[PDB]
Amino acid sequence: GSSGSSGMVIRVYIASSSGSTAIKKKQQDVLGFLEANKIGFEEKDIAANEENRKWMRENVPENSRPATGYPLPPQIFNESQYRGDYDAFFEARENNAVYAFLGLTAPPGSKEAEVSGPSSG
Repeated sequence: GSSGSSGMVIRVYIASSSGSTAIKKKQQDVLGFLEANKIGFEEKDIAANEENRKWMRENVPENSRPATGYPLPPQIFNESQYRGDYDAFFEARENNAVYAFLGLTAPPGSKEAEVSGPSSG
């Protein structure tokens, strides 16, 4: 086990074929971000592809699972493991620790690397 190539793929399970604008937005909020941040993520649709949704559902942690009706998108997933939803995404964002919440790396000089200030989760 050893190599020198970029990895850690960020797979997100969205529902392209969704209806609730909020969702669409949220999803687009998680995607747009990874896009604006030029992050190496993957767009996984749950609407069409069931396995993705199902599998994902079987992956999603209970502590993360809602009351009932499977976890709603967006849904961030590290390759296969689960990270969090738009909620966990935003939170990790405000805390400028998204990359960490995605198991990614932060750039040297950014606020993610700087991390210097009082009152911090």
